[PDB]
Amino acid sequence: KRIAKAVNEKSCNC
Amino acid sequence: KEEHVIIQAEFYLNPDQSGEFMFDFDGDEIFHVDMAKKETVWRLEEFGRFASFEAQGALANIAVDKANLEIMTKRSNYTPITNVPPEVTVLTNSPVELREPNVLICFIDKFTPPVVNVTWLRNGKPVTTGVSETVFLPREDHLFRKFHYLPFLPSTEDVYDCRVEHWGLDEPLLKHWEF
Amino acid sequence: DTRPRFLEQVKHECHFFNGTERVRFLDRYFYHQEEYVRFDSDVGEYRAVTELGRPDAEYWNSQKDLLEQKRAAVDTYCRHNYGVGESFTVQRRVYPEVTVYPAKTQPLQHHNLLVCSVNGFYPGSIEVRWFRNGQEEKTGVVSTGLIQNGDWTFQTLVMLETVPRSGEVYTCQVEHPSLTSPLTVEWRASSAD
Repeated sequence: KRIAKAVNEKSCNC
Repeated sequence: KEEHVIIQAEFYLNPDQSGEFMFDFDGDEIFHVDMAKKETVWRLEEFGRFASFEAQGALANIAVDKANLEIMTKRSNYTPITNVPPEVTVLTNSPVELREPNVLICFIDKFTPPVVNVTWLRNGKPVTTGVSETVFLPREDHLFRKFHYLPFLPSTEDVYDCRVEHWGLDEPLLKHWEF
Repeated sequence: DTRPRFLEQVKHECHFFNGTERVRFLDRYFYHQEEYVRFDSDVGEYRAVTELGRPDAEYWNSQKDLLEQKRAAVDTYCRHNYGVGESFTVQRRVYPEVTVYPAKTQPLQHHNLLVCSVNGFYPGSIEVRWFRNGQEEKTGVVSTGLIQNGDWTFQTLVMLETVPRSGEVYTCQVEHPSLTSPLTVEWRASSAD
């Protein structure tokens, strides 16, 4: 079966 | 108390432009992605029997890690990492018996950043053939650990050392083994 | 090359209690070793861990679809991946190789260290006990602790300080999840007289 990847959130350019 | 923990651990490091994408189960590596080859690399061959991972997905994540690093570096006013030097231990895989094949393990622990040079030495000479190593393994204190391996045939004639270089050290660190 | 370095880490963690009855998901972001922002499924939104993360917690929490995805992670990610990996991780059981030997060749009636070397086992949970003529020894027992080999096996060496005498039998006993029946290894003092 396929292992699921967690996504990374993108920081505010601030 | 928890029974198990699975961690998808990643890093990106400047100015080296080095990154890592791996999964850990209770402190052992399930796999990492070789991002040069875009390949899932299982820690034990047997793990890929049934499970799969789309290696391309790691590259997307590492790109976000890079972009985030750029932002955090600015937010911190270019506060750089403090070097934390490793603790090194040399172990054998099994009790040593003369002329019974065994494996020397060099365990490099509690260090950061994840850049290290590790060299096995036999009678002071670098050993290039038959050696293997792990990627950087995450710790719960957000330092790293790593293993290097050297299969060997025990003798009374040979001595071994693991030589470790790291920015946190004042000189190369040598850990010795002999029969 | 001693240029300053800058490190970003992310750890997406799944913590499992009583099989998968309770799961906690953490989405954790780090600058060097410093965690700056975290989603904890027990909280249900991002929170700044340090001031470096304040801009991100606010920004991500304002994205409804983003939060909904994180809140479903306990199932879409954690329980899913537990199921994928269970047979070769959770259910991995590797039986220990046990070797008993004196640390040095010494005559009887003098101090020695008896070594119980327990190698190649998985998982890490183990109990190693020493007995002298059937009586459990508690004092004078020193160990390496649990050593990870990095290859999904562990080892430990458990040493007993003793003054062995002719006719004594020392026994190392191991309790471990891989066992289907007891594991004991004896050393007879009369075998090394």
